[PDB]
Amino acid sequence: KGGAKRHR
Amino acid sequence: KPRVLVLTGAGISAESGIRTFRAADGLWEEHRVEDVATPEGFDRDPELVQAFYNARRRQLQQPEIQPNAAHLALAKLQDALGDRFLLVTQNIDNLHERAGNTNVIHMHGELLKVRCSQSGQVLDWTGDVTPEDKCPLRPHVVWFGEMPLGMDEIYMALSMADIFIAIGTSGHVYPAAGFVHEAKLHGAHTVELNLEPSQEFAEKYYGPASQVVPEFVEKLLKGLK
Ligand SMILES: [Zn+2]
Repeated sequence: KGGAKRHR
Repeated sequence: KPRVLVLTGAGISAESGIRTFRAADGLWEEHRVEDVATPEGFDRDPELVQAFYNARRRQLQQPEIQPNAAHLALAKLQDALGDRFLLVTQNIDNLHERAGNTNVIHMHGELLKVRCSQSGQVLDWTGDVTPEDKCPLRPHVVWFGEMPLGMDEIYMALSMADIFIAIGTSGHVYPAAGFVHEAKLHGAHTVELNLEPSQEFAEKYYGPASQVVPEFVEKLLKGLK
């Protein structure tokens, strides 16, 4: 859960 | 005796000399994040990326780099709460460990560790990674587009936390930035300790980490004497 490291 | 979950971001190590890995600027040590922190940037020019982290790892172990007041207070917090405390960090430095914390969950990996491009196995590593090392080897750092570490344990602690404290984390890197919402969803009292605002927090304080963190930790520990 949470998904991949990413930037808004 | 409340269950406490602390999430730290790059900001807390800023005063220790570890330049904050900006993202709003898109530049980390004069380098494009997409060039030194994505699986693409790596495959594109591994030598450069390897060199980039070799320099980060090098600087991490220099004399002028040591845990500050914020790191230390967090070690004091763990000492006090024992098993009811969990520290999760988005940081790849080892300042929390040097300050005295143990069982720190490095969701984005660790600068002082590496893994092989084939097995993935992990092994400690403090020096430079040269073109002559194998099980190939790459930094054990979670790049953008890759999956964070320890998410299962993190999400469990978030559902269990009485108090969730986010320290110097930019409300820009997910999933970490979404943790506050999860905690709040399970009834935790949420606290934000930041240099600046931009971050659902019920309690918040702003100012240098080495000042705000120790103060909050003292208040909390005394508050439940
Ligand atoms: Zn291997």
